[PDB]
Amino acid sequence: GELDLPERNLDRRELRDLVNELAAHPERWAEHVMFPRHYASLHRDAYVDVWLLCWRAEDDTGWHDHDISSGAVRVVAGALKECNPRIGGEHLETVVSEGESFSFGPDHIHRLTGAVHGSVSIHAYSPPLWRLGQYSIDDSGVMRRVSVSYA
Amino acid sequence: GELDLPERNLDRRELRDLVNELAAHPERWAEHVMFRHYASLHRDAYVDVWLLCWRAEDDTGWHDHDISSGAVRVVAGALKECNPRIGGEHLETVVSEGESFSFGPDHIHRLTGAVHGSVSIHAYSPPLWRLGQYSIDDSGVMRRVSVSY
Ligand SMILES: [Fe+3]
Ligand SMILES: [Fe+3]
Ligand SMILES: [Mg+2]
Repeated sequence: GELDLPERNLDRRELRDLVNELAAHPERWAEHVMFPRHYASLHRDAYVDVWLLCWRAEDDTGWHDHDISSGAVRVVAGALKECNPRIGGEHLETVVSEGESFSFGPDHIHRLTGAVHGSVSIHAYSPPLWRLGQYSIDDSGVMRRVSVSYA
Repeated sequence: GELDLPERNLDRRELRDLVNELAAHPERWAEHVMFRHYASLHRDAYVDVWLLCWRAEDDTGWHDHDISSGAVRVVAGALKECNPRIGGEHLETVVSEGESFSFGPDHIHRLTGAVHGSVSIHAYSPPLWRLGQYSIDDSGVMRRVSVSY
């Protein structure tokens, strides 16, 4: 079935424990490994959403926030680049490789890209990722944020 | 006070029309000028309309309006509207008395540098239930705090 999680929101630390423990339980996700993006929902209810992501080298989230959702990421196989925006334009880039995880609160703005072909990652959000902010730049250079429904 | 409007969220052109219409009807807002101090002119399921009196120190900070379109009419004085540019050389526009502007729901801006005693009318649709307020670390990494209002 779906995952058997608490009936409440999880904080950042709890979300990071969740994605790491799921990674140690391939019975919960191996079936859903599928390469195109391709994402597969492992769990979606009123408190938490969990997705399994299978990456191609070209895949790119764009710059986004998660509105009011905290989140965590565990890389199961391969490696991703987590990028954080800086107003100067010299953005911070970190490689996250197999075995590693990180979490963030709801104020986070980031971009995931640069994956090794075939990478696999588990992403959890609490409260659920029902809204995402997608940033874009005009030819002027002026930045905008489009709020998108993900429910 | 109730406003004769379509029973639906309004677009940015409709909101600009609204703020300019209200600016032409001082009988509706003149009583509420007070020196941002703010007075609600009308709030319902579809729109929020505010009168704002500015001091020279007032500053919204950088923010978005989540899913709300908006419009501003400067009734007296002047405001600076600024729009952020990657690179740090932000676009700045002085909006003087008599002038108005509107924007869709993707806008990021900051209002500040008001002549002392400026008066403006602001309308949002859908209502401004949530705002995103941007901040930096001393590292320089930008964050967005979602504020319920
Ligand atoms: Fe994300
Ligand atoms: Fe605003
Ligand atoms: Mg165990």
